[PDB]
Amino acid sequence: SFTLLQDQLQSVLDTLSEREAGVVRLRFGLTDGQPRTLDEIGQVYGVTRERIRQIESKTMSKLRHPSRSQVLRDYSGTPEERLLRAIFGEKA
Amino acid sequence: PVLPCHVGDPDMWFADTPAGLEVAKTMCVSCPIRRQCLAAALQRAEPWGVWGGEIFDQGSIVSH
Ligand code: SF4
Repeated sequence: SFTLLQDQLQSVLDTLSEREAGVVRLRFGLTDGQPRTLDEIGQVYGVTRERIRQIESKTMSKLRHPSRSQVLRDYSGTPEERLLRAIFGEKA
Repeated sequence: PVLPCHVGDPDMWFADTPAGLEVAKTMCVSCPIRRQCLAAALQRAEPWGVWGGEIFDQGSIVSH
């Protein structure tokens, strides 16, 4: 149920580029449980904070898009549930 | 209930050329929820991509 959510979220993120999925995972703490600042992510990738900001904005838009989000419809505290709530707002 | 944007590559709706965005706009035309998708993308102020058969830019429609 939660494990099936984690698996489905992983599958949706794997349809993004490495950089796109990487920024979202680091922002939400999907691997290590620790959300990272746009600043921290810029330092890791050696990319401007501004480009990371643009990537986060554009990638969250791709994840809300029905082309990627529809499969997640069936599904706080956890990184997974927080990403779900950032994609679907009130529909959680 | 098939949506056109379940066909081909999802990134078609976030294409890097005008011609690519025109293809995505055309796919949306027959969508059974097209006007609902457009309304919701406007409400969320989607920063880019094709939603409800329109190109978005900072939550605005690129109409020209
Ligand atoms: S209108 Fe929205 S849901 Fe329908 S095809 Fe276009 S993007 Fe997908």
